[PDB]
Amino acid sequence: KVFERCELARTLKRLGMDGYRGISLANWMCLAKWESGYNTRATNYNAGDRSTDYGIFQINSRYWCNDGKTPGAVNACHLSCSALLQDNIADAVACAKRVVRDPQGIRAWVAWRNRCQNRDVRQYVQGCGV
Ligand SMILES: [Cl-]
Ligand SMILES: [Cl-]
Ligand SMILES: [Cl-]
Repeated sequence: KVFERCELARTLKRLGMDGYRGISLANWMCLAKWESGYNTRATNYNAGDRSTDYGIFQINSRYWCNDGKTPGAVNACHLSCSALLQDNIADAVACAKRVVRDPQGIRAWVAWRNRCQNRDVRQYVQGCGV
């Protein structure tokens, strides 16, 4: 599914993302916007390294989920990458929380550094009741 902005914001808040390991909801919104356009079914193959990015946060198969087809990969979220292509984003959120338990935190996603870091991101949550 493709979430509407405010629907997603409330969805993430219910799932405990607001301020998780220091990360405001608006930072998670900005991440989702630029990774996927709020689209849970998005996949992107990285021909360079044979990995794939899955779902609303575009979580990578090399480290985070298992797709069977990525050489040398591990699965720190202990999920099938399929779980990151559900309309229900609970598993994706659990996996995003796992990512940011690692030292880089949200810096793990380059798109965040590019499109969100050091920016005014207040617009993402404006009006949403969150
Ligand atoms: Cl911030
Ligand atoms: Cl699974
Ligand atoms: Cl679903």
